[PDB]
Amino acid sequence: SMAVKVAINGFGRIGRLAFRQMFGHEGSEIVAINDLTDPKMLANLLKYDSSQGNYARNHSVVAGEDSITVDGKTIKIYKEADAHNLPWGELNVDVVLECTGFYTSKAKAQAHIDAGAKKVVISAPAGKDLPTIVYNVNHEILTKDDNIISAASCTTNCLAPMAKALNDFAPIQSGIMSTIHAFTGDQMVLDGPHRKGDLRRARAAAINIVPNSTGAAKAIGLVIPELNGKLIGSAQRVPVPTGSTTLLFAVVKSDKEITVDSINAAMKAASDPETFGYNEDPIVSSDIIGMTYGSLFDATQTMVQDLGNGLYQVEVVSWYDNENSYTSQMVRTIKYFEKFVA
Amino acid sequence: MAVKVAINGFGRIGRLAFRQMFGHEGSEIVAINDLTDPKMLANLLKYDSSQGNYARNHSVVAGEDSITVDGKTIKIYKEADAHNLPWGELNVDVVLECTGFYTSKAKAQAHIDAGAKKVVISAPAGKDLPTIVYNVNHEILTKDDNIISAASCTTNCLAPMAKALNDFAPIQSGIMSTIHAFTGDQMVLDGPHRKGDLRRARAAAINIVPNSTGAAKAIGLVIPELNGKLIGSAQRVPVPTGSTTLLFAVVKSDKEITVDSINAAMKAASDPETFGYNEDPIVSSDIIGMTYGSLFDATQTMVQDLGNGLYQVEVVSWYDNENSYTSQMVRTIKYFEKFV
Amino acid sequence: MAVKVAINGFGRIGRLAFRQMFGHEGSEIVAINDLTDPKMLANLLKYDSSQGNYARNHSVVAGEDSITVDGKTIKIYKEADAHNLPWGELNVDVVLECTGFYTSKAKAQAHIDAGAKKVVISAPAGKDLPTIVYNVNHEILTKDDNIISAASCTTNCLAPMAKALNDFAPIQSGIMSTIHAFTGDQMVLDGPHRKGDLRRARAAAINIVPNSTGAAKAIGLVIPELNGKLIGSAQRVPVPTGSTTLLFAVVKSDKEITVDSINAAMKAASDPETFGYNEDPIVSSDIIGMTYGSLFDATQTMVQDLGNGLYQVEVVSWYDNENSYTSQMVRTIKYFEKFV
Amino acid sequence: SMAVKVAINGFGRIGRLAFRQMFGHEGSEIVAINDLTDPKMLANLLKYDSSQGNYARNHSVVAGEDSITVDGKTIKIYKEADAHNLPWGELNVDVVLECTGFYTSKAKAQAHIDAGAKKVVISAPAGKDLPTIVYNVNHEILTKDDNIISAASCTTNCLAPMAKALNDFAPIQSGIMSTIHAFTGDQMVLDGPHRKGDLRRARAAAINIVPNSTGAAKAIGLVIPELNGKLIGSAQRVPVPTGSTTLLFAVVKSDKEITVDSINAAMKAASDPETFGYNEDPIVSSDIIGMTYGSLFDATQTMVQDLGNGLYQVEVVSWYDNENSYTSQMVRTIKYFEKFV
Ligand SMILES: NC(=O)c1ccc[n+]([C@@H]2O[C@H](COP(=O)([O-])OP(=O)(O)OC[C@H]3O[C@@H](n4cnc5c(N)ncnc54)[C@H](O)[C@@H]3O)[C@@H](O)[C@H]2O)c1
Ligand SMILES: NC(=O)c1ccc[n+]([C@@H]2O[C@H](COP(=O)([O-])OP(=O)(O)OC[C@H]3O[C@@H](n4cnc5c(N)ncnc54)[C@H](O)[C@@H]3O)[C@@H](O)[C@H]2O)c1
Ligand SMILES: NC(=O)c1ccc[n+]([C@@H]2O[C@H](COP(=O)([O-])OP(=O)(O)OC[C@H]3O[C@@H](n4cnc5c(N)ncnc54)[C@H](O)[C@@H]3O)[C@@H](O)[C@H]2O)c1
Ligand SMILES: NC(=O)c1ccc[n+]([C@@H]2O[C@H](COP(=O)([O-])OP(=O)(O)OC[C@H]3O[C@@H](n4cnc5c(N)ncnc54)[C@H](O)[C@@H]3O)[C@@H](O)[C@H]2O)c1
Repeated sequence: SMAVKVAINGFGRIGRLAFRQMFGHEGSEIVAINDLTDPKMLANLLKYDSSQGNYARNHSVVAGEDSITVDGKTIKIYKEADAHNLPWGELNVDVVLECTGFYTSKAKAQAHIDAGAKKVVISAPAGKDLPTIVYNVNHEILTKDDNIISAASCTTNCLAPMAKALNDFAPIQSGIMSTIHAFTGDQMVLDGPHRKGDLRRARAAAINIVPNSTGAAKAIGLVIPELNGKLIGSAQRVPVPTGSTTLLFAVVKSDKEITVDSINAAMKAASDPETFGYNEDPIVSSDIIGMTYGSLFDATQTMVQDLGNGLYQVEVVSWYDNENSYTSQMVRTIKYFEKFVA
Repeated sequence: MAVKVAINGFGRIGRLAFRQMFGHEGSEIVAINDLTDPKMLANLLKYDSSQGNYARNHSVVAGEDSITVDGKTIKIYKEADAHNLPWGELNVDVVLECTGFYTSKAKAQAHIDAGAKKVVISAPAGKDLPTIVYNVNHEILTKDDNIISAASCTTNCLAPMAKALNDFAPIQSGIMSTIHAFTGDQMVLDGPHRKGDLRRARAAAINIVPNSTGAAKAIGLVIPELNGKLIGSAQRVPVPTGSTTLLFAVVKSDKEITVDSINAAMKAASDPETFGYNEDPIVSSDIIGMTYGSLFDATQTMVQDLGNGLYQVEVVSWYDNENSYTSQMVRTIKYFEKFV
Repeated sequence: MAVKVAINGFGRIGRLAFRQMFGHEGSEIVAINDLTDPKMLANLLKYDSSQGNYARNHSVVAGEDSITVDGKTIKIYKEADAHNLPWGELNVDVVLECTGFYTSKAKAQAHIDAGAKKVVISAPAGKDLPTIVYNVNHEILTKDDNIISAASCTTNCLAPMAKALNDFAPIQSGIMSTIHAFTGDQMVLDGPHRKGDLRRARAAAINIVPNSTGAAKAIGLVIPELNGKLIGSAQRVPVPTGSTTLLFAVVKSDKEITVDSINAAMKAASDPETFGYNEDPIVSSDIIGMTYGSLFDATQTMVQDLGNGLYQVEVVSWYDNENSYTSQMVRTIKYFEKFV
Repeated sequence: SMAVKVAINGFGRIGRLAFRQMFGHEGSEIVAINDLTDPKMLANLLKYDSSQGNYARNHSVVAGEDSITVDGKTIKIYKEADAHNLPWGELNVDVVLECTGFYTSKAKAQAHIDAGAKKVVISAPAGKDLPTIVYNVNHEILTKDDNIISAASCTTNCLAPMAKALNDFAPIQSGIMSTIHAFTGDQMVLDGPHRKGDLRRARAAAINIVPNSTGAAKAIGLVIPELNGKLIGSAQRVPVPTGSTTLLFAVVKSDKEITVDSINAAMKAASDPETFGYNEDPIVSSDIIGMTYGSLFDATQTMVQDLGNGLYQVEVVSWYDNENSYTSQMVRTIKYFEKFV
């Protein structure tokens, strides 16, 4: 039957990467894109990418007056800062991919529904009161009554699969997460006033290690309810343009033999071909650039310390392309979500 | 009595200017205006990723409506439109305009309307106002100049060098290429650029980025004898600060034009404040924080004989686009104060 | 029967060449020699920081004395001296010399002594052997030439562009500046450089570093009509790969020399494999992994009339110093194989 | 009396930074420098530094044929890869600062003593059989009978003060350390064969997050005997040229009130003006470049989780300039060690 109609709000890093994957989807049709700039700018950003490859080498991208044309397919372009002004209704838009970073609450995203959209997927955490989905961990909780959902954050899609497998193997008592994270667009190019008042994100991104807060651990309860309230964590932003790593320091309680090898073997048993991969090579961050795993466990860094009485302090580490890993996960979730539309 | 000075735009240039003006006995920094709160401004002043840790030698404390630096209290305003600033009631003499949003005489007039007596713009600002490179043309300044430009970083590097070369062997024409540190007008990662520049939209720290520059084309404002003789462009590269200017000039002379005679002339033209002379194998991080507006690099001079008195010449000089420019702008401001 | 090929030096160029030769039906990679063990060599082939994850599409496994790629077994040697290699008995036809330590006909002769029939050096290597830029002068090759040079990355960028300019409007003289990615001959942090270069001793990733280059001086080897007309130098900047060449030439012509007529000439000389033509606003990361030896950037062309048929002209082209060079060298090797 | 005669073996990052500090110490005299290069190369590296500032702006440095002259004072230069060939004895060298990275054992460093030097301070870990010193943590165990000592590693000088204060406040059961570390000279500029066979240090330093092993946590027992065997850890090398941070994830046992505030207040009580500083501003790595603290506790990053029954999992974080923080600690140790000559 008819392909599901998809609009993208915000043609940024995530939006353009989701475009690369949705545009090839036979079961979908990208009808419109909205941003804050003209078609030639959007076409050039789509064509050339500093970290994720030269898209123009395999595709023809051409800008029109009010549209872009990719491989013959014409997509209309809008420039509306307020979603209420978007014509989602006349375009019969089924799903809005909300990737602006400016509609991150169920109340804000509701504007898309008011404009005539049927469903909205927010490409970020967007509160404690909406469905937060990590594909292949809890995407099956989605129902027809969910109109606005969150695809969580890049760190949550990396932490969740790993935390779940560990917890299933040896119950987690508590854990502290540290993510060593590529710099992103919400940091400054050089020291300058940050619009949100964050004094550390105001510092030059490419020449600093920058401590930053993250809510990925504290909000793990939305994705893995048995871990609700057990994890806290934070981030260090460092000078790589993409590619990140999550380190979890957990206290686990178990009667089993808890060793580096038994830990690694459980992680390997929990791996799957789409979301959670298993690695034993000495890779570094540039090797995971562009991968489609949401999370890649690194068996080479597993550490274990026996505290006695069935208690252990354990370190498990996994890699993620904060751009493309998240995007591939968000896209899988979108493809599943579409069943509730058509 | 000390001259009352306000800073509009507490950015890279405004904060570096502050470091130097704050110590000037002949001036008093009365106010700062930007688009953020006092705590943000105090933190940016205390810690700098490329120009050093200012909090190590100074006390900076944020208040509700001010900052206090070394005991001295400075008022802080948050007005995007200069007409709303109380320059008149603060009896401000000179406004340092460092926002990048008032770069024309008509736009800068707002500061004077608000009650200031003089404005110095920290950028090129049209062809119709005094454009000043200290120790090249600052003496054209008169009492009737209310709004002036301190030109650009690249112009403050090129002018001393081009002038000295031209005085030695007249330039027929020249092409400038500047290898330039990335700046705040480029994006941290690939994204939509607000002014529609497709190259500036690219990630700053992992790309060589060609970009346009008007420094060579507008050199006539500073060195009238070179008017219309130079063109040029830029390459932005991944260093946070520190830049180099390469001039490829065809010169005509009956003299002996060699790498040595060229270098000896550059040295003869050097002076202790603006235009320095280097013969060491330095690299860009070595000039970070220097106070020369321009540092000629004798190690890179090249000369080719075209015959019949014509030569093609490459001369190179270094500049800290942040602090070299600032030191020049501050010299100009101190001179400008005589008219207040 | 397929041509038997050995690689000496499994570095940036050696591994990138492997990537292109391994799929060639007319070739068979028989051996690899370096200064490390098979596991080290296998990991480097698998994962590359700037040229992509090779392990995503290929199977690479290290053995005790070999590596196996996609089922094919390749012997590995660890011999610092080329005389100790068993080239003769493995019946190696062509040796790809990519170590950087055999950069002369006399040194490269060792490979022939060890029993190989032909040697291609991945660098400039003297005046006493053929220096080849594919699609510029590769056709001078004969069967009686046993050792050839594939020139330098910069030469492979400069030559096609200089040739096209010169054919259009003869060059009187020129000065070249290349803005170049840092490479393995620079230090990771400031430290003693073994070859005594005071600038290559400085940290590669946080500096603009002037350095000398012989590409312009030796253009005569590839384009004899330009012999002695060009000089040049380089600026190493903090990108791991991707470079650009700027040529500032004085040209003499009776024709209409404009940015447009220059660009149109370049487009006319472009071709599908070696010399490409660009009019998009690209930056250096866009040309990573490209297979052109040279990509002319029409957006940066500049021209100044000096009067009397003289013009000063700026033409610019891009090149991936690693893979652009490699693609040219692989084209040269494949042509060279006809003589085997 | 006579100034202590000091020789520097290895004019690298640490040797040159140490020179800057020692050269001004009146109680010392830098008599010789040995490396693998000529005076011209050494003089330029001392004048200009990509991360630690332009030294020539404040000093005159001039190269001769076999010497350098800094502010008028002439210093002899040697090029001897084997320490046995150095004329330490005839120059009456008291202390050798061993900063090459090639004499990191009591047995290798003994070569300097054989050459006629009286004492050696190695700028790295160098075994379990010699004194390993973190200033203001255990430097007072030094005796006149100690001829060869280790100044430990940069990470150890950051970890030791923090772990000690934590342990003194609430005893550590076990801990895992992660250090986010500036790239260093033992990584490659671009992907290439690493001489020591480390497949990760073989990768380009400035464009990768690179996992690496470290023995700092594992060997903390040499400096803090009560923590022996309780800590393990590793590192992530990232693309900043200098400036590092250490994260310690410790399980502690206590009957006291263990909170982020009680932890931070304990850390502050343990701070001192020279070695262990206390921070509450939102700094990032470039702010600590060139600082002289060996360790700078970051109170803004403290985390605590209650496990019940007196157990807590805690995160404490400290900053350090892996180059100049370590050098400053090593120089304080050298100045103290001089009492025994
Ligand atoms: N980049 C990452 O690593 C990453 C990973 C996971 C989730 N996210 C989340 O995805 C969202 C976007 O991330 P990003 O890195 O792509 O940022 P981005 O800056 O690259 O993209 C934002 C885009 O949205 C447009 N935009 C902004 N406000 C708008 C409005 N009111 N109306 C229409 N368009 C608007 C901007 O022009 C820009 O093109 C954020 O919520 C971010 O937190 C980012
Ligand atoms: N950074 C350099 O290398 C350099 C060198 C020479 C000249 N300049 C010029 O100096 C000016 C400032 O440059 P910068 O590098 O410091 O940029 P910047 O982004 O670091 O600083 C600009 C500051 O002005 C403030 N601002 C912006 N709009 C404003 C408004 N309407 N009202 C009040 N404040 C406002 C911003 O908050 C910011 O703090 C620009 O015109 C620039 O071209 C810069
Ligand atoms: N990297 C570039 O941008 C580039 C471009 C064009 C041409 N080249 C030239 O290609 C050559 C190799 O360059 P590279 O970038 O690959 O350097 P590289 O350091 O990455 O690789 C050189 C390889 O040769 C090996 N080697 C060194 N000495 C040896 C010996 N005695 N015997 C056997 N093997 C030895 C090394 O182990 C290393 O693997 C150089 O001459 C260089 O100038 C380099
Ligand atoms: N750089 C740091 O962050 C750091 C921090 C703490 C401890 N260290 C330790 O200090 C030591 C030196 O470190 P670095 O950063 O200065 O490295 P470096 O490469 O910058 O310095 C090494 C110097 O020693 C010289 N050298 C090498 N072998 C020699 C020999 N046989 N004889 C004489 N001179 C020789 C080299 O020419 C070079 O100048 C190492 O043990 C290192 O682990 C380094």
